Amino acid sequence: KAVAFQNSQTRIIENLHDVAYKNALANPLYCPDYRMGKITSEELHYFVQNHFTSARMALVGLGVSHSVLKQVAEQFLNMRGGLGLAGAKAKYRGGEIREQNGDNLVHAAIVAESAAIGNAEANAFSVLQHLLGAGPHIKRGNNTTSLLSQSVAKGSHQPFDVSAFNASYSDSGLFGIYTISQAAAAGEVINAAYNQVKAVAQGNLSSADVQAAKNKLKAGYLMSVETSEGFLSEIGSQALAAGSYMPPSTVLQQIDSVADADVVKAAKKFVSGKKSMAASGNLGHTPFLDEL
Amino acid sequence: QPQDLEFTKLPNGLVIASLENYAPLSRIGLFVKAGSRYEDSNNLGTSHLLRLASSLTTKGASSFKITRGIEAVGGKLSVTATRENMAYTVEGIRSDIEILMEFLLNVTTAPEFRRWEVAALRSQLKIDKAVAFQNSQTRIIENLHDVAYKNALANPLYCPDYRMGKITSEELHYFVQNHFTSARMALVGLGVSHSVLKQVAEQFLNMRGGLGLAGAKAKYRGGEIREQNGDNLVHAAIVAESAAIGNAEANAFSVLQHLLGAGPHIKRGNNTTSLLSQSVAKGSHQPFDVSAFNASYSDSGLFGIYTISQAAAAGEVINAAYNQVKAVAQGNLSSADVQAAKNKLKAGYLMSVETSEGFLSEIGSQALAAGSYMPPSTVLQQIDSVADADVVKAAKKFVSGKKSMAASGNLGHTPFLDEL
Amino acid sequence: MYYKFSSFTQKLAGAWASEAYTPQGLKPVSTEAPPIIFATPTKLTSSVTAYDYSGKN
Amino acid sequence: TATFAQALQSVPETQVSILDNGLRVASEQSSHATCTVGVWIDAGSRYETEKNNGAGYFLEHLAFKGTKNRPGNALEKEVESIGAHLNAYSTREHTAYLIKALSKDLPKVVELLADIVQNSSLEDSQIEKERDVILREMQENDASMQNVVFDYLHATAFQGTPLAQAVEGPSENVRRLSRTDLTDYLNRHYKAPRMVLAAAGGVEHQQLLDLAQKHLSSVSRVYEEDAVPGLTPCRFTGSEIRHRDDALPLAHVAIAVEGPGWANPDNVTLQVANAIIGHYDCTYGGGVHLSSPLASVAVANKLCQSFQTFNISYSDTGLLGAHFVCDAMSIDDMVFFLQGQWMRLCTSATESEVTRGKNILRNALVSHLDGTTPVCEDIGRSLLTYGRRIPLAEWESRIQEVDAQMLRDICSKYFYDQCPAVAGYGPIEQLPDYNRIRSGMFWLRF
Amino acid sequence: MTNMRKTHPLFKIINHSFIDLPAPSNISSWWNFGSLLGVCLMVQIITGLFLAMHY
Amino acid sequence: SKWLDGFRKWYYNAAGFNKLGLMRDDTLHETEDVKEAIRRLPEDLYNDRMFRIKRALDLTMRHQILPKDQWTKYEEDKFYLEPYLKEVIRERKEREEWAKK
Amino acid sequence: LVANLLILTWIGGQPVEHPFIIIGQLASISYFSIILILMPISGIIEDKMLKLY
Amino acid sequence: MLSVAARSGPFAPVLSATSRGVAGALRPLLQGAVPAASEPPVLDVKRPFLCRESLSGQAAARPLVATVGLNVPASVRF
Repeated sequence: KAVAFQNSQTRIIENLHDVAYKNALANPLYCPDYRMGKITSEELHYFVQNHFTSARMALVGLGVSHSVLKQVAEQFLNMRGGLGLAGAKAKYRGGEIREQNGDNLVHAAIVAESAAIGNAEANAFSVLQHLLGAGPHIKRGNNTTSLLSQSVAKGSHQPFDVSAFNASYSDSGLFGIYTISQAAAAGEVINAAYNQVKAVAQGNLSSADVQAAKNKLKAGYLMSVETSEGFLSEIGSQALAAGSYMPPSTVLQQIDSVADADVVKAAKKFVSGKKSMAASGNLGHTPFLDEL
Repeated sequence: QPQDLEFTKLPNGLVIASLENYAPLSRIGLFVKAGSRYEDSNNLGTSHLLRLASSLTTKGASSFKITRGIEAVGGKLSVTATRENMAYTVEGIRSDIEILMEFLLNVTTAPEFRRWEVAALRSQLKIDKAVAFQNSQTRIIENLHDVAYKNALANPLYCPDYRMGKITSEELHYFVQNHFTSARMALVGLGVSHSVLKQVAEQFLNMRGGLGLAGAKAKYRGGEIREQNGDNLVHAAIVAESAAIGNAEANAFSVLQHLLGAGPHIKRGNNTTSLLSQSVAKGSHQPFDVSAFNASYSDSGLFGIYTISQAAAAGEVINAAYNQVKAVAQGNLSSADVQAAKNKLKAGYLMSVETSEGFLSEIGSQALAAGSYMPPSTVLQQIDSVADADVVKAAKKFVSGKKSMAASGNLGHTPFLDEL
Repeated sequence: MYYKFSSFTQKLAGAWASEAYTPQGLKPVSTEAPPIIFATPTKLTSSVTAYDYSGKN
Repeated sequence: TATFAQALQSVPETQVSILDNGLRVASEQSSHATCTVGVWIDAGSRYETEKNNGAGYFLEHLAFKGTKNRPGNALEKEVESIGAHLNAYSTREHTAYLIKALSKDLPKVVELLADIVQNSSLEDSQIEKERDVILREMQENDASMQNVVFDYLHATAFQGTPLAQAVEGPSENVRRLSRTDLTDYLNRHYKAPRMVLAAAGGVEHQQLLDLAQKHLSSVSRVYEEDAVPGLTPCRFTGSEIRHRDDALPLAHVAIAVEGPGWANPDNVTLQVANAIIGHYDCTYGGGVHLSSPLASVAVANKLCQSFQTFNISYSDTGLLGAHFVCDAMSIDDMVFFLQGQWMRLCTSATESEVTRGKNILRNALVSHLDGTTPVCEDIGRSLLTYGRRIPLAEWESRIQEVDAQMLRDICSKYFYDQCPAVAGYGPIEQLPDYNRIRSGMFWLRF
Repeated sequence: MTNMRKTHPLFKIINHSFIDLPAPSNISSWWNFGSLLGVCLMVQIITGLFLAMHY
Repeated sequence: SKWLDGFRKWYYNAAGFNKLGLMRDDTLHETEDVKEAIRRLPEDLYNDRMFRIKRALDLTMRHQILPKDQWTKYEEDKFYLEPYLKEVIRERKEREEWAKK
Repeated sequence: LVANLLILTWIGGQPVEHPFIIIGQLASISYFSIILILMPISGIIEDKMLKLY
Repeated sequence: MLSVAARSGPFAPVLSATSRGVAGALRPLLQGAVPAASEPPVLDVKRPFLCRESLSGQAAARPLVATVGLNVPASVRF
């Protein structure tokens, strides 16, 4: 947990998930501080016997015949309860948590609820995320095609990085802005990114820019399946999500089947929705939710 | 016989108060408007280390000389830090007084703040913060103050963990130069003559005469914090914005918190004459502790309910207390209950000034905020001039405003602010 | 909430609201705690004489 | 502009009357608007016959739960109709019920005091309710280690005598006592000539005496068997109890010798000796330059967490010693330093530390009597132990002739070459044996 | 696996006194006379043994 | 006077700690007062002092000295340990005076 | 002082006559004066010339 | 009724902090002492971000993934 919390982005996104959800998604990936020293083997046995059921598993294989998978699948996995526990439906909470740790840089993540996985608007949110900036393409570049980075570069004169953060889950989702900036200049960066998204929300965009975002999304999706690790990861994710393998060409034509009206609708949904903010750094000048 | 408390406003803004009890030992306090309210995020935790630097070296009196002299005369030197103001206090027997005051005045006047000394006792501030945070009510109160206010009153009484080792002498020097000025200082002497401390303050309190740095203007935001602590007991404070020090609505809120229950009056009692305690006792059948918490400052106040309950029975306790204060806010109360609340408040005020140290704290705060002390009789007649309609209006103001929640423990069944 | 009998010199010192006027805890019942005793098992018995030095009988 | 002794003599002395019942009524008037009125009864765990070992404690928990004229919680409604706090405590030799209130509701306070001390209605469901309450409370009190070591030191110091037994008693005495035992205890030990009605604050003696005549008359005035109960001198024996429990984070060790008693004046001298050693806590902002040598050694060597010194006096007996909490790896070293300090008080007590301890004791005696409640408590236990209220001027007069050679004579009489009683709890695996402590009680060549 | 030189009950004395003992780098030859004194004492006793066991 | 100053500068040059690059306050014998004089130094003076001692030991080990351009001349041998040592001596003296009475 | 001990060895070799008696007296008093008084006064002079005190 | 310790009944020593520089004659009730606090493990020095070019890519865009290997170091995917 200490090694995973050496980075600060993990702490920001876990505080953000603790803010945004009432239950069943506010639980962190890593152990809480009080939990270390009180986890017994009875809890692990309960977790395995009521969550590792046979109808919640996908056995995937690369470089191996299907009969061997059938033999292994019936010879080891064929004794289970069958369904296990259901869940708690992941109620949305909203709000903000700001912590003061005195770093040289200020992190701020401001999200709202988005479409879940399997919806037709999840692709619209992905297209909006690639339109607003979803990582660099050039080492030591300026990222001119991203609108948020260009708006803040028009605004500030200090080092920064602004991107759009999206996360699709089973029954809910999150979409918003991630900004890392200076201490005293955090408010201008946050306000400039929010006014850029607001100006997007009433439809100030071009179809060529949407086409560029679609091409970036298709290139990133095709590059995610290059290695065998990512290919097996997305095959297992699709097999656990819908229980049916879907070829990448259908995914590419599903990506191309979104319009800019859906992107404007997704931006308006983010603008008009309730917010969830996680902040860290020297927050003497970082704004609040009612100040945005 | 003990004479009247007599005051003096010096031309450099110094406030002087003195009374002659002809006591065997006297106490001398110095009250400065230099709390943790007057910091920003750049120099957080300055007030904690300045609070613990009461026995460091000064120009004219070293740490060894101060410690050995006060321990040889048997006197006591301490400091009480509120979020708004700080109070240095010395006490000792008659045959020594002036030299003890001299030591206290050195602690206020010229601390050079050597670097190796603060490097020595930053570990002491870590130890003191651990000792104070050993219990849960302090943690709940500082988390509630952090969430409720956005600026200038969210600063805790204790240095945060990231600053431990990052306070230098420059920030302490800036804090003393900007907030320890004579226009924000009151010298109070209980049991010692007026003329002696008056000429001492004439000859020695001539360092800074300005108003200093002020104008923080703390603002309110509300919100909610939940801390998964893991213990069986669940602590939950639900407050809202209330009137500041300097209004009759503050007296109405104090009457309201004494009506709703302001702590135990009985050793191992059941609190029959409290509405919140009656409501939770009607609801549940497990041990609890529900009280009304009021903390009013010179700019804003926080008023609400504070409950301690079990892990699985937090929600019914919170809902019962909120329904009880909602029933109060609809005017459903009797005048005998209001008279009992007024009697409890008057008895609590009169017993708060029983000891010399509480009375000295009261008259030092009255010398700071108002400039002169008024007798307790007009305080009781001010309390008795509070209408029950003002109590209903205060409860209606509490229920119709946005809320600040601070909860800690096993929070599986603790309701959110939206669920209320 | 004002005074509690403590301080090893048998004195009424100052305590808190939950310390002086609620000496009991907020626990539900007596949990599975380590047990207590205050009883020395030495079984020491002292017999005093208390005799008279006079009467010559 | 008066001096010390001209300011102690300006204190209003108390005034005491004695009724026909033997009820001794004492009052002190000040210039305050509030008052503290209480009843002190000479009935503690010293008088229990090892079969009703928690009877006074059960009665103290049952005193506020209902009386005959005010049955039930409506009782406390009346004392919450005036905003009056009420407290109670029970020691091994005393039982006190006191009310803090204003000066304008004194007859209600005296009436409720009489109704508490002589008309306590003991319900049958309240027996099991208070049984569960005191089981929870004794578990909660034994969750704090200082009281556990305190009761261990009493159990191992006065063993075989009725003073070693705890106030709450064992679990069997909690479970098996009924209403008949409490009735017998209140009939035998709540008699009239063992009660002090002490008032401190804005009250006068004539109105309090009239109220005591009206409400508190005819408490017992009887022995019911012509069998007068008394007190036997309880012997102090040297022993050592070690409650080894290595999962605890800190270790508490209390080492004591036999104190003289209440009526012996050299306690004052011994208090000066304790004022030489004093007390230390980890939150103390002194630093390295503390005056007391043991605390300075504890800070400089990073030994201690906290320590205190105690001089407890009961009827012709007591416990005088020290109690320290620290980690395990310090323990025995600190014992060495502690014993060394005591030997200094027998061998090399100078004149500056005697003056400093005298000033500390003057501040301790005057600073405690602030307000009404500690003054009333001092009045009650002074009339119960000394037989009179010792004025503060007499306290200063007794302090005045204490100098170095009588201090080292008294400390050699009480500390040197004695068998102490040691109690320990926690990681006490480095606590030395009784031979090392007994050998540290003396020196080879003085 | 453990280090033999730092865990042996007899060899930690000889390496703490002889092998990994930190000494100043700029020591001249004069300090070496002290070591010479030690071995001089030893050979004296050796000759002393030869001055008694045959004589 | 002037001749006393000249013989003082000549004695400073003939002392020989300027050949090793040492300053004057580096050569003080580390007693207890000197030890808490060093302990109260700031970090840069302490680091320069430790480097000067290590360079002096390195030059003494090979029986060599610095070149004459790198020697510590008289004007730059400032007294940095002097206020710390004098206040440590003063506080030790007043502690002894307190313990005497 | 070292050369004074060398002179003292040479004097202790030679028998008791003139002027080896007075060389012995002068060498012994020079030895005791160097060890007792001359070296601390020399150190005081050295510390005074170094602007130390 | 100023001096909010006298105004707030039960929460009087919680809103205010009392520190003693010189120990008085009376020892305080509830002395208290820290236990052995657990120490955090030692880590390396974090990589600083002093230029805008090295800050690119340091803002998260996709949810967290934690990977634990047997002979592979534990990785965090932003």
